[PDB]
Amino acid sequence: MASLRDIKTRINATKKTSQITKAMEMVSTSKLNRAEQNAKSFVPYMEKIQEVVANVALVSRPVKKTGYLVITSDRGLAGAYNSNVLRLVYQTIQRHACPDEYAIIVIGRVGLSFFRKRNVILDITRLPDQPSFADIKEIARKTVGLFADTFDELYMYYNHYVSAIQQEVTERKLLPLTQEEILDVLLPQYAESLIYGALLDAKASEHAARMTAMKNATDNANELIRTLTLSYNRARQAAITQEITEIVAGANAL
Amino acid sequence: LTMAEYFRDEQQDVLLFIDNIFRFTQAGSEVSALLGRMPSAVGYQPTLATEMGQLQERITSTAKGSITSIQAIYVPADDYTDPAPATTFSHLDATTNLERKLAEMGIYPAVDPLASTSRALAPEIVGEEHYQVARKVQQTLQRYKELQDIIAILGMDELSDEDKLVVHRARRIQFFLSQNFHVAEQFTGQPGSYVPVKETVRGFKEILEGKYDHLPEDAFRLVGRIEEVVEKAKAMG
Repeated sequence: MASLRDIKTRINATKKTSQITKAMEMVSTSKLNRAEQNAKSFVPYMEKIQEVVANVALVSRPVKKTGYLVITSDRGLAGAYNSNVLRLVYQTIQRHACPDEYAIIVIGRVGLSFFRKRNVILDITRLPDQPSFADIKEIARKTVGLFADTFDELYMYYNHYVSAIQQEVTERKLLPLTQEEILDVLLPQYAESLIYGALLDAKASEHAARMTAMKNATDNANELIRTLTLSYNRARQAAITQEITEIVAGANAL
Repeated sequence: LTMAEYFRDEQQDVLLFIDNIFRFTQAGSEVSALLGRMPSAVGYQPTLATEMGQLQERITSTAKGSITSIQAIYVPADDYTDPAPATTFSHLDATTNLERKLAEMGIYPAVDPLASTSRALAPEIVGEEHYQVARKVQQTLQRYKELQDIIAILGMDELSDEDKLVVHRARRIQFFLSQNFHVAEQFTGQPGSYVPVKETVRGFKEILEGKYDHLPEDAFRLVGRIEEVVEKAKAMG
């Protein structure tokens, strides 16, 4: 059964698919080893904050637990990198309280996509720069993230990074328990700092999760060849057998 | 055939059960060679078509008596393009095309939900309610069919929150299309079921209408009336 020239169309389609796939894997592998570059470049600033935030012996539990911050990408083909975080979020919101309460900030369309239809939205972030996340326009989110305090005690949701592509989703928390007495300046510069680091590790995941999801596809696509190469040969055979049988059977007729 | 033709033209309605009408045409080619005939496509008898025409129309109901016939049609090498079953198609008012794929899926009877047809599917025959569901099922089964290459390459991750739903329904609908055949039991050990038409029509409605979008697939596998699915559902935990 089936065609031949319809088996070629499939092979070549698959091939050009594997191509485009493996392209992006390498491309997203090129965006892992630039995540360090902006990961490193942030190593010092973090050190020289906890060193400052050494904490004198001389805002603890205020009232509630309210808003979240949910880190993602705008682009797809990342494996579950999105759905996962967008699960914990959706769980420990509805595992939380069930009024229209418990509010939200999202980074990357894909997040805002689900969050939108569900309700409880607060802010927006689109077009993060990819491997180089611009520390700048995340600074506008620290402001919204803090000044929002209209708020109490936020948690941040994203994926961590351990060794190339292997990763896991987390809730580290932040806005609680870890001139003179200038907290008006450390409170802010300690959130701007965390929401940022969160990204670098988020993105590091993104590219990774994509680097892989674009391997799984490549690898799989490559198997689609085997499954077709086989059905092509078979249809290559029955065809060359029918053609011949036709050419002889038309001679014996003479 | 002549047997059934008796009760039809000499007296009542008749059920003609012909098991593998293929073997007729098949044996045909066996002789066609020795007759000194010019072989046709695939090496079949140059008369294959007509030889079947002269034995089909005979199996028909008249103003005298009625003949409801059900014929088993073997598919050589799973090729529906083979002259035997191919040529046979234009001989039936209703077909049930069985697929090996669906069979290994565990879907029994393994019946193509998008291939099998009947002249009955008309609103002018089966009623509107039964019609629209009919296509509704097929619609969502096809929409799942198209999606399959992506799933097979990219998994379900990059599908929309709308296409995913269609993947669930479709599956569970393609599973509910499985049935317990009384002539099974001795093997599997399950008893069996005859699902009334009103209950099939309804069962799928709810599924398309989403009363069941919570129940896992496996619950819908190998059952009768839709109620049973709910039963076998809780049994799951």
